[PDB]
Amino acid sequence: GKRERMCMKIENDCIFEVKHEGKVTGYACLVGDKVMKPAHVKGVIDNADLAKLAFKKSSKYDLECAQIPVHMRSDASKYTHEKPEGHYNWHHGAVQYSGGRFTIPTGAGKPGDSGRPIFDNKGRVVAIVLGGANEGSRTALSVVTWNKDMVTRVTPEGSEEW
Amino acid sequence: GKRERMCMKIENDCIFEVKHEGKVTGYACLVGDKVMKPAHVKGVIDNADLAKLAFKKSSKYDLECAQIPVHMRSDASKYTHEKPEGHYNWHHGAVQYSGGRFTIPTGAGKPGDSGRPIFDNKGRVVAIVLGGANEGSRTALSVVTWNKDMVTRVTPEGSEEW
Amino acid sequence: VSAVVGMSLLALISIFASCYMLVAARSKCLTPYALTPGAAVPWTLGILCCAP
Repeated sequence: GKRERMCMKIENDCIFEVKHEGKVTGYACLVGDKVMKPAHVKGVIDNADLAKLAFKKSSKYDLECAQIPVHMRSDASKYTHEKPEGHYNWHHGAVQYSGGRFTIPTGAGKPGDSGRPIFDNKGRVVAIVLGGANEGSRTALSVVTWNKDMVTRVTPEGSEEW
Repeated sequence: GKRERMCMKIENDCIFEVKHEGKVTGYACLVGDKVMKPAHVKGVIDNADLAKLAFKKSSKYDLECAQIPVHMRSDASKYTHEKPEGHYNWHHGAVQYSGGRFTIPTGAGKPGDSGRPIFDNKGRVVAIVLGGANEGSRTALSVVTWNKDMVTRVTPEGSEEW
Repeated sequence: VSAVVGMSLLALISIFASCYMLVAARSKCLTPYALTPGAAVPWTLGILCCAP
């Protein structure tokens, strides 16, 4: 519907792609005033100025961030930190936040898709996807959230990095 | 319609101009019981007894303010400090408050248009404009607020003096 | 001469190792406030350690 259209419109300019040996292997996001890219994917960002600045890298949270140049600041993402019970949109079908966990239906994310955001009902990004592990007919995700100030990480057992 | 008429009705009574070399270089406002103006603008206030009184200047917050003459106290401005998020009025059009930042569309403020107050939905003043930094199709403003009893200051990166 | 050189080298290596490790400790403590979208370090910790 129209919500899918608006998600498409926001992802058309808020998400960039990384390149490695002629293959697409990850996506980077522009949240608030920070450009974020997960550390487990190696490559060069397909852009003329994003790759030209220093990156603060941490392997504990498996991510790297930088300060967004002011000449493209407007393409923000309107961050949020509330995490109530329920359903949340995604590029590859709706996911559900229940019991402090993110679950998606079985096979919806292929390896190499790491780096998509997870939007809320109002269009605000709440987490960035890192990996997933399947049980039964569902897949529990492994993401990082932005509660208060600390960027905590949650990972279920047997996860695989995409 | 009527909101615009009421805004200009207040502005034509409270907002004063400052002259220099015969050209307009800024506007000085009157809020509550104080006459306030930005410090970067240099000129002569377009009134007789307003300039005849002694100001009080600070460069940390970048402004000057002084006491209200008794017989102009009737023309007030009805200040307030409640600061929710959403839309806000302004003589050059609507301004969006989000993420603790005020933002205007593309290019709507020429240099030398500083000092114009930002009114609220109910017609009360919330901040005095000082500068702005342009980006993409929007522009982040830099103003001064009145959080509780302290006048604070917020200037986005790359702010251009107005 | 040998004893003085050895003592000086040991003192220098101890000082360098401890200073580098203190720098690393500061960097690791201040690293997760710099990845959060928005937000800012508390002023107390911002004056205790040099915070951008």
